[PDB]
Amino acid sequence: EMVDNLRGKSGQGYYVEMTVGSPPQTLNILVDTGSSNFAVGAAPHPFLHRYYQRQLSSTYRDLRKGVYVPYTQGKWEGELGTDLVSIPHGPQVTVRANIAAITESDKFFIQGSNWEGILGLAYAEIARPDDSLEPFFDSLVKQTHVPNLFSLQLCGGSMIIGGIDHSLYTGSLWYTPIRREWYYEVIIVRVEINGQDLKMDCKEYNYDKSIVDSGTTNLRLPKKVFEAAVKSIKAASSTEKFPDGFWLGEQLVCWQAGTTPWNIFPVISLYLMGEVTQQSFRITILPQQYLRPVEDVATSQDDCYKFAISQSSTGTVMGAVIMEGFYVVFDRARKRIGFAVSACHVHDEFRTAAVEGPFVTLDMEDCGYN
Ligand SMILES: CCNc1cc(C(=O)N[C@@H](Cc2ccccc2)[C@H](O)CN[C@@H](C)C(=O)NC2CCCCC2)cc(N2CCCC2=O)c1
Repeated sequence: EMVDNLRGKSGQGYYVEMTVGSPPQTLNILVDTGSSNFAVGAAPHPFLHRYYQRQLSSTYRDLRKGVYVPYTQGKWEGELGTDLVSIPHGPQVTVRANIAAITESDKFFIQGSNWEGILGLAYAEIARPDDSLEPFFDSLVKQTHVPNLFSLQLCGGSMIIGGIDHSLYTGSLWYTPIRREWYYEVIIVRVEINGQDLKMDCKEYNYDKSIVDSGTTNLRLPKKVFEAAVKSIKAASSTEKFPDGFWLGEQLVCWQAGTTPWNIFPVISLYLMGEVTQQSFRITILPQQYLRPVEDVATSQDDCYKFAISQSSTGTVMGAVIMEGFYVVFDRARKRIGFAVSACHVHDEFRTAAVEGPFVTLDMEDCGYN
């Protein structure tokens, strides 16, 4: 009953239905493994179809403390409190959780996105104002008998809370360690573009951290890695030449409907640290993932795309574009993240997204930046 409980797209996020308060107020909440605050619109906003009304909830408790949260994209401020929370298409439980009532915001809410709030699924270490503000998932686990694990199949999609749904993936689940419990931090040991190694000291891939982040759209790479990757992707696709603006995400690329030349763009393989010394596995993604479709009836004689790999000065972010088509298990209990090919893997008649291993490195270097 938890299958297909997500709606949305990489560009504007994936969201799950929740209720807050007593009597229950229904809100759509973006699922974000890249933050740790649970927050809902709690005042009128041009892009909000609805919002949390604390005055109507008899179970609302004000903590008399304000909070401010900046993201890569957008920021908000609100008032902290607690209230009862349920998930209609998740486990049938009711938890009292911390909730930030958003009363001011800038470039956070998205026009026509259909969500009114955000569920930060990462660890307390990155919650605001500080790590004493217990995150929702921790409250869920402490107060119910729900196992300390969840999985995401982003396609719509599914969030399976408390376990793994085997009908959502094929083949093997490969696990990479959670290096530190704050973000879901992982380690990338190798990057290939069409099978060709970028030939970088592997610490560069994780400067200064690498995270798995359902709340970010793009694959975001450290500048040095980004430049190397774009150079290689340009070379692989050189049968066609695009404006610099495209590679910077400042411009769409369009082809006549149905003629997108997928085959001129390379596959990208990210090798993740395994659970055993010097072993790794790889996930391979196709251009169908990193060229993000931009829907617009005005342009619809064409199919148009944005380049969904971009630069970062705060480390690698494996965003929704990377997670799409994979079944990703956030196994908090065992401090590891699992990857498998999803029931909604994309692929065409020549190539397929994949998760495969084991691979061995002869290099003993630790790829962690710190
Ligand atoms: C889905 C919307 N698209 C979209 C969203 C973000 C973004 O900032 N998402 C946040 C959630 C969100 C979701 C929807 C709307 C706003 C924010 C995540 O929480 C980001 N996670 C890490 C990187 C972070 O900054 N965490 C903070 C650390 C400090 C304490 C609080 C958590 C970034 C891009 N970007 C920016 C450049 C390339 C890209 O894809 C596109």
